[PDB]
Amino acid sequence: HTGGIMISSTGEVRVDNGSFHSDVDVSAVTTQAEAGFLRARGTIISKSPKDQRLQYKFTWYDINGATVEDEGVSWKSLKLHGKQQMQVTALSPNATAVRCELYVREAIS
Amino acid sequence: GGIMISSTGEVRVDNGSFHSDVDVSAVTTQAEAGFLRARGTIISKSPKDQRLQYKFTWYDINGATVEDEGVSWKSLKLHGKQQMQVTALSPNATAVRCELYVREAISN
Repeated sequence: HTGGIMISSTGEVRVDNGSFHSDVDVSAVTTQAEAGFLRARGTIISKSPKDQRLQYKFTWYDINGATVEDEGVSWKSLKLHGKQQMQVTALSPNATAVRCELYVREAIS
Repeated sequence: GGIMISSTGEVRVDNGSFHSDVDVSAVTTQAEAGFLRARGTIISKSPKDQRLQYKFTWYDINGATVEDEGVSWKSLKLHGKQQMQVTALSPNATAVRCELYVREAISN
C-alpha cells in the first residue's frame, strides 16, 4: 500500500495516505525586536477539514550559518483545528542571531 | 511514521524503512524572448539516491491557471546531497507567475 506527498515552492505540504489526509502551509520571517534582538514570526495554516496535531520549534543562525544556542526551547504541541491558522513567535536567544527557521512535524498515519 | 517540514523548504519523511529528505526552493522568474523563464532548485538532503517528480504551473494576473497542453509531471533523479536546478518557459504572455510542485509516493 502507498500514499503520496506533494510539496509546493510556497511551503505547502500535503499528505494523502489511505484514510489520512493533511494539508499544511508553513512559513516564517524575522522582524526586528528591541535591543538588537530579532523576533521570529511563523504562520502554520491547515487547509484540511479534520483537526491535526503537530509540533513546532524555531532554530536560530548567526551570520556564518552557525546554530545559536537556544536554552530551554523544545518542540511545542499544537492542535490545529480544520482550516485554522496559527501564529507562532519566538524571541532570539542572543543578538548574534540574524535568521530563524521554523520546523513543524506531524505524524503520518 | 512522521514528516517534518521547514520554512526554508525542507521536507523529511521517515516511515518504517521508507526515508526521504529534500529541500524545494522558492521559484524565481526572468524575462526571455517575450516569455518568462521560471527557475527552482531541488536539493537532496539524504546520502542515498532519490527520485521524485516535479511540475511547474503558471498563473495569470488574477491567479487563474495558464493551461499548458502536453507539459505535466516529470521524473528527476537526485544523487545523494545533489542540487538540481529545474526550469520552465511560460506558454504565453498572459503567464506572470509560476509555482513549482514536487511529489513522491510513500510506503511503510
